[PDB]
Amino acid sequence: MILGGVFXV
Amino acid sequence: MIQRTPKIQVYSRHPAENGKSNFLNCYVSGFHPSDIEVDLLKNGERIEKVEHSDLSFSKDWSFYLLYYTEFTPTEKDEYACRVNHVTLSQPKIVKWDRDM
Amino acid sequence: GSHSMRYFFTSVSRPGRGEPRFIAVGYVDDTQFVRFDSDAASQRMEPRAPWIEQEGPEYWDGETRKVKAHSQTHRVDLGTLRGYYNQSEAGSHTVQRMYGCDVGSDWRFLRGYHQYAYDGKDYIALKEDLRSWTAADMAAQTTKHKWEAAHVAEQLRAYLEGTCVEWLRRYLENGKETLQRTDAPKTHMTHHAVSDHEATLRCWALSFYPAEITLTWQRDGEDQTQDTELVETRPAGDGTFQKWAAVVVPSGQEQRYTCHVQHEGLPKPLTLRWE
Repeated sequence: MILGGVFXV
Repeated sequence: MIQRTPKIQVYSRHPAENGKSNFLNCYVSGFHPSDIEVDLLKNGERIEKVEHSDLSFSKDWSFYLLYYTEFTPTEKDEYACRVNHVTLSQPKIVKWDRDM
Repeated sequence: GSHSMRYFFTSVSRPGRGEPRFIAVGYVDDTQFVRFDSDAASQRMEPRAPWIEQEGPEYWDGETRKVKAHSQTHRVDLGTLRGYYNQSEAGSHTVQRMYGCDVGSDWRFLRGYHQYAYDGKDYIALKEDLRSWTAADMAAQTTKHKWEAAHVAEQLRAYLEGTCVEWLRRYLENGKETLQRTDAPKTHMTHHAVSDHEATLRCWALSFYPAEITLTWQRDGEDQTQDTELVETRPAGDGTFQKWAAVVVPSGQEQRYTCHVQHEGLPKPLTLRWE
């Protein structure tokens, strides 16, 4: 299972 | 910007036995960027039912792909891979050697 | 033994020829289990291992949603990184991301990771403590600073210690037939004659899993590491791998040379001789 969850560099 | 030259391997999935079903593999690896033209060839001519694996990459970020198709070796038919890439001035061709 | 689950994301910018090409593949150990392709038709996270296909529509929907958010995050990064590097808008550029988790033989967390590249070279990386960052250069210090204020390590560490290893584990049992197998190398040697006084001697390892393997040639017990030709381990196409190593023998010295195979599937290191 991959990551959620947000991010943004 | 970074540019790496593909390594090219042409081999059979199983040991090539004349008249039996098999798969012809062309595994290019260690290249960058990902844009790459790979053909499998039967007697100088281009095959159409060729599939490839999903684009993935290695420790060093260089990409690898496997191109393959169902084939049945024969005593006379020649097979090869033709790979073009920005690091390659002209399209490179590697014949399939069963032996090896 | 020890196991890992890893996700690879690749985002290429094709300016004025559509949106960025996004590709994600997922692996448990050396086995690929899922894929997303921004070009593909389905537009869903799809299965690529038989042992993952019936996981429910709720697994497939949640996974499709997330990788669609990955898509839209990496589209934005491509534009932001053009900025960071004063690059023209016509240039094709690449972004790569790799994250996942390992476990030991206890199936408990061993280590987690989250690396990132741009145009084929390291950009920024989650340090082994999973709490700090490691920028490769000037433009990457900004991004480092950004994630420090957003507290992105905390969020990664969260997924790496929990959901990650936790699902690595669910899969290991779901496809325990594929994922806990070990195929030992099927070995043999060939002999071809380059010319009259020379002969190619080649040692083969076929149909092994996992990919990790060692093939070494020797002369009178002396390693020919520098005189050998090794090739990269390669996918056979059926979940197994291949690899060979060749030396050249002065026709007659065949008995001097021997090939050594090492694999986690062999009880004892095989020694091949030509005799």
